[PDB]
Amino acid sequence: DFINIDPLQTGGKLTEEARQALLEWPPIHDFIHNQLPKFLGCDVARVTNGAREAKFAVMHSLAKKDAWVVMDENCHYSSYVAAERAGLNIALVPKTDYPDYAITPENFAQTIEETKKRGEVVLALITYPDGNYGNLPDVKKIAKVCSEYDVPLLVNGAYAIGRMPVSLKEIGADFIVGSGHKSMAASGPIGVMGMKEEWAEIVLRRSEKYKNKEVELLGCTARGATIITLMASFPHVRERIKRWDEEVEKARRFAAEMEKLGIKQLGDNPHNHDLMFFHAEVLYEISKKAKGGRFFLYRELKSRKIHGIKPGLTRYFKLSTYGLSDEEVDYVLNAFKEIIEKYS
Amino acid sequence: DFINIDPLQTGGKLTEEARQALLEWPPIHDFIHNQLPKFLGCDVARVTNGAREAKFAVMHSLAKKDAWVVMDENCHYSSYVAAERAGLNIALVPKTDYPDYAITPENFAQTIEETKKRGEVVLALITYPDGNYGNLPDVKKIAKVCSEYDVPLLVNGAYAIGRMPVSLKEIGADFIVGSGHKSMAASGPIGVMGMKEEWAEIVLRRSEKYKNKEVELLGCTARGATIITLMASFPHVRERIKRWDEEVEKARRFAAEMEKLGIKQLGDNPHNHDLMFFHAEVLYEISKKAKGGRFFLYRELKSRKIHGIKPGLTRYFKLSTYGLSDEEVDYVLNAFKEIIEKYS
Ligand SMILES: *Cc1c(COP(=O)(O)O)cnc(C)c1O
Ligand SMILES: *Cc1c(COP(=O)(O)O)cnc(C)c1O
Repeated sequence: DFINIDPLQTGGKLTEEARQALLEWPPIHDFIHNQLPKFLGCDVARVTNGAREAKFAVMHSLAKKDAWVVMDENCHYSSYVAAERAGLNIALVPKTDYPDYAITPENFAQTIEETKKRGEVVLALITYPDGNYGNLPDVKKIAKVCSEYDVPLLVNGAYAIGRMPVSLKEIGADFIVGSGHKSMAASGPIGVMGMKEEWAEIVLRRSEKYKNKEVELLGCTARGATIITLMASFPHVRERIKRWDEEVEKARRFAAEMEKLGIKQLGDNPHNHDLMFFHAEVLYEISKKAKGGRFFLYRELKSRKIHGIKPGLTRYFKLSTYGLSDEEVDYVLNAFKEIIEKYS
Repeated sequence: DFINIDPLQTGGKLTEEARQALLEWPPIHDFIHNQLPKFLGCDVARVTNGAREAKFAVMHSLAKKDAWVVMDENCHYSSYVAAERAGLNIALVPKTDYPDYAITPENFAQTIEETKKRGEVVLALITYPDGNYGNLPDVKKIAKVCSEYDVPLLVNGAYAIGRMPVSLKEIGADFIVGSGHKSMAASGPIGVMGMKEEWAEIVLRRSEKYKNKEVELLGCTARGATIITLMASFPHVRERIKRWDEEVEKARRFAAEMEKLGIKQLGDNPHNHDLMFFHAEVLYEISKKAKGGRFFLYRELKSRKIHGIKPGLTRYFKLSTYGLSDEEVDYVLNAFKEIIEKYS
């Protein structure tokens, strides 16, 4: 019974219904042709083999010899690699400096403008929120920026869909991506892609031969424990997003608590996400004398029914407060206090 | 307790060890960096999000403005769609005519020659065996053809790896693909890709930024119930391939049995694969008077603990004899005999 705090898993905590559902192993059509689009607040929605898989879909789908794409400096690495695999020139829109590391809609506007000078920017993309500091840029404004520049906007909602309530039509962006195995409590490699219909005959184009298969996805009907789980949990996730406010509240408390404890949280302040990135000079000093040194932390927690931090990290690290019940939160806060006093 | 005969599943029958393995949910490095390459008899091997996923990998990875690719007329539809998604011109090498529908290394040679006249054939591909009739072309010879033409050969072993023993180095082709969820007793969307090392810095190229991630796969470490199952069953599959001879024997018997029964098996004769495609004019006639008509078959079998044939098909259909124990085979043969006499 390990209290998990790893970001990559608090949101992908597999549902009971989906757990059982995997044992015995459908409205698939109903799902992706009704439920799903409604949930992402958008016209067309499809299920892909993961977010990065969808992110590439549209990139490959709109790329152009010597074209460009603008993505925030906090872009997940798959957003960047999948740009490369599309052969796109990539321009990063710079982040604020410590402790903000924020993606301002203004820098975006410039980046987008500076780039265009260099060529055609076939696409724009913001990681909302970035998996780094848990920062939630101002898409509503950014999406405005992109629209008054005629450069499609893809939102990497990998860390928002399945957690916080979101709607493509709300935001005003053109595309939207989600990851079922980290935010939607699903399993295996699976993802969700949403778009304005206008971009269907573009991305969702069919083969010449097999008029029924969609080329950009390889005519995949992706049946497998993947969707199975995703669907099974979906009802849960539907209701889940309602408590977002308590989740941000909680993560906020745990945050300032750490504050008093001598370790700081950078980025959004107040923060707006269970995923927070901390600076703990103290734990770094200790690590210089501490038992295992660089690993004294992992050691200390792995011995307190706690795990979720890349073992070896003491100075900087990130963590989620998502599933964590107030008591589990407190327990974790206390856990820190202890390890602090322990070493001098 | 349904005796399954569907091709898409006899080989993907999930293993016990892998079944349990999914419950509780590693030498991953050991697997893909030792076991796997050894098993496919090749230098480099990687695990992808499915065969079609790998098939595209190399296609995208070697494509070229206005380039070409030659694939057998029996090519699975994903081999064709994934060619389209790479933007490749596609040239099909014609199959023999009823009842052979065979891919002769000679037509290949011509197709490859005829095409080159039209441009550069960056790649060649044979489905070994095709998922249509279960035909096993003469790759050893075809692979020779391609080599004396300097056109890389990708083998779509979707239906051979995990069933029959195979070795890239044996065949002499450049690439090799397999599907874990239909031949390797795995789950979800997963696949295996194998190649001569010379094609690594090509396909397995890393991003500029993330020097550790491989661009052609999106730096995916594809951890998930996918690999988990695949690995868990692998030991089993390793030994499985040894009985191939009894499998072809069995499927051969069941075949000629159907022969006496008035329904014929086209393609390889003797056939060389548990997957066989049959012609049953008789069942077609019956369907014209029979109870449910076009569905009288599905009806008749769904009522005899048997399923695995696209309901509606009576005139033509395909089936696997893979998992089926002699008695299950016999039972199925008898089942047919019965439904035959039943209707006049
Ligand atoms: C994990 C992650 C992804 C990739 O998710 P997949 O479904 O495995 O491709 C993309 N973006 C962010 C911000 C992530 O954290
Ligand atoms: C099913 C099949 C494929 C596709 O397998 P995936 O792993 O789902 O992409 C490819 N080739 C053949 C011959 C098949 O039968």
